[PDB]
Amino acid sequence: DRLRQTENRATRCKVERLQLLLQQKRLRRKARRDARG
Amino acid sequence: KVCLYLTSCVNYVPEPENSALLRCALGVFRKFSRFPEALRLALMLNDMELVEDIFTSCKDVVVQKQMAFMLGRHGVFLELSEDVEEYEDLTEIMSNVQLNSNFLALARELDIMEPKVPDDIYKTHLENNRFGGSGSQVDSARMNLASSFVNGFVNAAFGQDKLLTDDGNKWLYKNKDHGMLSAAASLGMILLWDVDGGLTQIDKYLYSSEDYIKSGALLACGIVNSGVRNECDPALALLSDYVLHNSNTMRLGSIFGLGLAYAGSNREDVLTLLLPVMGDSKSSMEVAGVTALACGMIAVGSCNGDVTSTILQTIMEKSETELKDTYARWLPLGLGLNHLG
Repeated sequence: DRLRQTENRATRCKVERLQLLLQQKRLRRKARRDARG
Repeated sequence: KVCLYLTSCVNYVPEPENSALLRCALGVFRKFSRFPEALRLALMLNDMELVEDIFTSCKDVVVQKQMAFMLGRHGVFLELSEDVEEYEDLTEIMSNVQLNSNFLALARELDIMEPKVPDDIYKTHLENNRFGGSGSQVDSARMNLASSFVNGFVNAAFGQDKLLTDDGNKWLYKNKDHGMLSAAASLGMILLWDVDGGLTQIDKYLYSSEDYIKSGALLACGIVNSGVRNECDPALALLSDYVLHNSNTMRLGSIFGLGLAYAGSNREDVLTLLLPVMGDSKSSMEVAGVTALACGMIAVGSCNGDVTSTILQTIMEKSETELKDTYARWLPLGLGLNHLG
């Protein structure tokens, strides 16, 4: 139960970081298209 | 004839390239000469697409199928020092990523189709329990998994059934561990190609108290990335930590996301990631089989090291037995898949 709590906390901080990076890349992509149109 | 392929497919090559300058009707029909001749001609499509630079649009049509329509391949082969004209758009096309896929499918499914699809294909039999007396006789605990797969099957392209898989959620903690695994892939196979939005819908299951639900959420993360090369590598970055997690069943399935999301490319990092289970002489045969089914077709190429690992791991437990076809179910399938095609 302790191992799984440390594991799920490590996974969380990995997912929360990936979601931020995906959102930042998605915003950069969109900004290029919206500037071409 | 075989030797006549080896000259006719290379005799196609200079005709629309040297004489004509159509330079896009050839590359759609020059993947015939990818495999029978050599890998050099298989990459000279990328080479003479690189060295041809007449404006931008017509070559963009050529790389629109090198996107992900037959094989990405050179989808990480262009950038050198921001040298290729419109590099950033060519990479967004060949990666299949978001507005070149999800947007389109969304732009059809909201505007030409019905985005509800609430399992009515398995609810169109409204006239069958009145047929032949009465009903309510089947009490087997196998219809639930099949109905779960059916309703998670037709809800592709942003038909997210939140608070509808609660029967699946209660069946996660009840019975059918195989079915508990196969039900957690529903949300993954419901946001196919939505890499940016799909992770946020799967996240809620990655912290589950059930290994079946958590494994099915890892498989869902793999499924969402299938055929889409995202710059953030969210499949590799989430599945890596689970590949060597325990010796039991949860050991078995944990590789499979890397077996699916990274099967059309060739990178060494996932290969040496998935190699130690394949090369430790572990005697649990189904774990070895599913790892072989991943690792023998991560790269459908000419990787000799994976070939030697597969054959050694086979001759590591198959020899001293006279038993069933499970021995040949997955590992020689992967050894065939190494150079198949």
